[PDB]
Amino acid sequence: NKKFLPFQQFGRDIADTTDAVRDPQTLEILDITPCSFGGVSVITPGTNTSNQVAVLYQDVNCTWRVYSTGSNVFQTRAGCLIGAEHVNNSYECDIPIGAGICASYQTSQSIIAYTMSLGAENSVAYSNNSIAIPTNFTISVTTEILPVSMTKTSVDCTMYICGDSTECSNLLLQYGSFCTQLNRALTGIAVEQDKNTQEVFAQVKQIYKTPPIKDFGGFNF
Amino acid sequence: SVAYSNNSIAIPTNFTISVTTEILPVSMTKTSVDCTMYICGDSTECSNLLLQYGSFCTQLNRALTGIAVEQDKNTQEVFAQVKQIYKTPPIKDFGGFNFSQILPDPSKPSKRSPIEDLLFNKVTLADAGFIKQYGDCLGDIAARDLICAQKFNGLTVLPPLLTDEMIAQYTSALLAGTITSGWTFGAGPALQIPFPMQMAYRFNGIGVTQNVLYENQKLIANQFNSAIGKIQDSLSSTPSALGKLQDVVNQNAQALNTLVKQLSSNFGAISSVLNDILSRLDPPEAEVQIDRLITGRLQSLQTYVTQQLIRAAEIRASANLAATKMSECVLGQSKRVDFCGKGYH
Amino acid sequence: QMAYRFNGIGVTQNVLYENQKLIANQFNSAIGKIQDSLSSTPSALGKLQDVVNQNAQALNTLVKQLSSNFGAISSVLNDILSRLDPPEAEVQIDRLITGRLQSLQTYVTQQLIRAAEIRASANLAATKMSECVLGQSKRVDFCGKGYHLMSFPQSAPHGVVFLHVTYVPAQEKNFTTAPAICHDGKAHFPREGVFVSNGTHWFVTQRNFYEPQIITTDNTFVSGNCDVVIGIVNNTVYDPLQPEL
Ligand SMILES: *[C@@H]1O[C@H](CO)[C@@H](O[C@@H]2O[C@H](CO)[C@@H](O)[C@H](O)[C@H]2NC(C)=O)[C@H](O)[C@H]1NC(C)=O
Ligand SMILES: *[C@@H]1O[C@H](CO)[C@@H](O[C@@H]2O[C@H](CO)[C@@H](O)[C@H](O)[C@H]2NC(C)=O)[C@H](O)[C@H]1NC(C)=O
Ligand SMILES: *[C@@H]1O[C@H](CO)[C@@H](O[C@@H]2O[C@H](CO)[C@@H](O)[C@H](O)[C@H]2NC(C)=O)[C@H](O)[C@H]1NC(C)=O
Ligand SMILES: *[C@@H]1O[C@H](CO)[C@@H](O[C@@H]2O[C@H](CO)[C@@H](O)[C@H](O)[C@H]2NC(C)=O)[C@H](O)[C@H]1NC(C)=O
Ligand SMILES: *[C@@H]1O[C@H](CO)[C@@H](O[C@@H]2O[C@H](CO)[C@@H](O)[C@H](O)[C@H]2NC(C)=O)[C@H](O)[C@H]1NC(C)=O
Ligand SMILES: *[C@@H]1O[C@H](CO)[C@@H](O)[C@H](O)[C@H]1NC(C)=O
Ligand SMILES: *[C@@H]1O[C@H](CO)[C@@H](O)[C@H](O)[C@H]1NC(C)=O
Ligand SMILES: *[C@@H]1O[C@H](CO)[C@@H](O)[C@H](O)[C@H]1NC(C)=O
Repeated sequence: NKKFLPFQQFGRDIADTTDAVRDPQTLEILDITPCSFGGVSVITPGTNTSNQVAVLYQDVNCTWRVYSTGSNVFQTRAGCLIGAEHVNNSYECDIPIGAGICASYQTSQSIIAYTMSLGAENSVAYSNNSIAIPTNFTISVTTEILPVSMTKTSVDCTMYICGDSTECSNLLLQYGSFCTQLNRALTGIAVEQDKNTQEVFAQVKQIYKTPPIKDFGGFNF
Repeated sequence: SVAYSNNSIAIPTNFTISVTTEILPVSMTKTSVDCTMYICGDSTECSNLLLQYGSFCTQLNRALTGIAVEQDKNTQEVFAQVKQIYKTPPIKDFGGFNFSQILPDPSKPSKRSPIEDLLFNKVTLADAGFIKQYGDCLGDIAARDLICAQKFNGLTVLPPLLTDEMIAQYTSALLAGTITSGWTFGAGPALQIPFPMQMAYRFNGIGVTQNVLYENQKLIANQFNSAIGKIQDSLSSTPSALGKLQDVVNQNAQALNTLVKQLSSNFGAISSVLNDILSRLDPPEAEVQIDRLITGRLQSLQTYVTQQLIRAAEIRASANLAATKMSECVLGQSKRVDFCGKGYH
Repeated sequence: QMAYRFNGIGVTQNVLYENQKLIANQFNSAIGKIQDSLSSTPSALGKLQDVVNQNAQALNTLVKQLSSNFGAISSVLNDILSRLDPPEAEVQIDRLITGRLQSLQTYVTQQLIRAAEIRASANLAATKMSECVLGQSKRVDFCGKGYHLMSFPQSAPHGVVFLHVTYVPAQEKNFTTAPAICHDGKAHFPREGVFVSNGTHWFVTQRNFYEPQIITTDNTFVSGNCDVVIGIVNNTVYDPLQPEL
């Protein structure tokens, strides 16, 4: 629908690519559009488990620009899923697809697709004069795992870039400060790792020793 | 100026029940990048030259995949704290306290609360969905759609794992659990208690005897209801209330559009157009110019991924703060000053 | 000490002293199950393993990126220097130098971002050490699921493991409750607990463990008359002084 001025032959977009052209024989304006379009994801279990896959076409509404069509075609809000059988049950999420849809390899085995379950349904018996009070208790022990430090690294720039080459080293002498800056950043990281470990573990400065008699009223450590 | 004296004390004779809002970003948009489409779009010569670089987009896509997984992890950590979808009772008699502006509305298909409906209307996303077909980008060339330009240059937006309906379900479960059981469902089984008795427990928590609550129950319920209504009025009136969430959306859109606009950079080559270079030059000088363009566009992608990583670190800090606030202000009563609003929580 | 922590989570210490053997057995059994759980699952130490794997992958990616030509005729310094004189060679060497310097800069930038994330994790771990190991925390879910009693640290490669010991209520029972009790034209409120009824008789118990007691004047306090409290229930409040007279 573009109307070119008579001195114009090509049209360009914001990315400076030619998206419109005037045909030189019949002086009509033609839009130019790239052929390739649309995100593609592949869904697999382990290759040690099976070689079956499911392919998600993120910009295809199957209700085609697909590689192949199988017996199982399921349309999600994350795209058109091909190769997975849709079931009506809700499970926990195994392989996340997106928009509330997950995938799994279940039982004569195939890839299934389902809506993820958020949890078990519950209803509290609320009343304006009723209370629930526990009669017992459970002593529970749970684990929490937190990273504290990572590995400290150092880099020889001349060894990495110009390994045992004098001509390369002499040409690399024109940069210098960039490698000093990289090693400054890595040295800061390396000092920070030991600081992290000290701040987590060296809180108390008295090395307390446990008593030799381990009678703690029945509690055992 | 405080009227200090060595034998004078000031003691309040009344109180106001105040409700205030705190808005925290939790997740940002998940993106994926095709290097071959962005740098060498439908050019086989450029693709064969980009094979010599190769692993840098594997590194970039590893970083972007880590960000995209972290966004769903952030949303799960904030909202899926309890794996028990509690339901509100059908009889909404809570001693005069009314939660209709925060409880789900069954007359809507989204099953959102009125306040949540106002918030979802007041944050404008950059897309009405996540499926933009090739046909409607081909048939709407004259509109010059920014999403169509991004997707033709290999930039796609991945949908979140949890939909807004599932997030509203988690929020409704947390609200129902709080209203019916106090802080007990965040520590074990949900133990029911009448809501005035629960409010008396909170009053004892902030150091006020519970007879104050029981003797001013109607006034306290009226103050709570009025403050909840004023929250709706203030959010619907102020246009810059959801500025943090809108800034997250705008920053992601601006970064993708900057990536699209940077394809016009010559980077020291004779042209920024691969087809214009390949139409005029033989493969040697074409290789020189295309290598310049490849280095420049790879630098643009690396800059985008680095800034996305820094923004994702900031968003992860905000999501950790939101998860901590959910645990310590929704699932319990907090003694920490100003952690859960101004005043005694 | 564990009775002090029970007092911290709002349970009277006689509950602990009367169930000490059961509490010690439950604690020993849970600590014993921790070892079995960690040995049974293989993805327990996934965070520490991902830290190690990410650092190894970054170094190996740096090693593999030396095969990139970066627009030069070869990625091999010796192959360039064997075929070309120094002026023609210097262009290719400069291309390789720019590309490899970019690779090192990318590695250092990603290491800085990862170090910021690890620093946030270590600050959280130090806070958890101070607030869960060196004290008893009132913050919900900061030191495990349930009402926090105490925590124990354990050293791990590139990290720390906390064993949070919590109190989880169990075996709840329905009761009829009331906000206040009217005895002599006065409203009576519980000092520390909650009024409950088993169907016929009214008691007062602590809120986190069922221990019913006779509603006395020592158990309650008086505020006002019986006309303002919604849901006040008629029952007798036993004064212990008057039987002694
Ligand atoms: C895929 O295409 C179908 C068919 O056009 C879309 O379904 C329509 O959706 C609109 C909007 O909700 C409804 O008004 C129509 O009644 C629907 N038609 C049918 C036949 O179902 C569907 O929404 C598209 N999917 C996506 C993700 O956009
Ligand atoms: C409170 O719970 C504990 C453990 O959950 C109960 O102790 C168990 O009691 C049964 C029946 O007497 C025994 O077979 C188990 O061996 C006991 N387990 C332990 C670890 O001691 C206890 O009976 C419960 N008490 C009440 C009043 O319900
Ligand atoms: C404590 O404050 C409340 C609210 O500010 C007061 O309630 C108001 O009282 C006036 C005068 O009787 C009424 O006109 C208003 O309608 C009341 N507001 C509400 C929300 O009920 C209350 O009187 C104050 N009490 C004391 C002892 O000062
Ligand atoms: C509620 O509790 C009261 C007091 O514990 C119970 O009354 C006692 O019941 C036992 C067994 O029937 C008798 O031996 C006592 O003499 C009763 N004491 C009094 C003061 O009456 C009562 O049975 C309980 N009711 C229910 C339904 O459990
Ligand atoms: C609680 O006890 C009081 C006192 O016995 C009851 O008040 C009596 O109510 C009746 C009926 O209205 C009157 O005829 C009496 O004169 C009242 N007596 C006094 C001293 O006020 C009250 O009704 C009882 N409440 C319940 C719920 O049983
Ligand atoms: C070019 O020639 C064709 C016939 O081959 C004719 O139809 C067309 O109009 C011509 N275009 C001009 C003269 O611009
Ligand atoms: C309390 O009563 C309700 C019914 O009103 C019931 O659903 C619930 O299981 C009861 N709680 C118990 C027995 O702990
Ligand atoms: C509880 O609800 C019942 C049923 O409507 C009512 O008769 C009673 O007065 C209510 N009690 C309180 C304290 O609200």
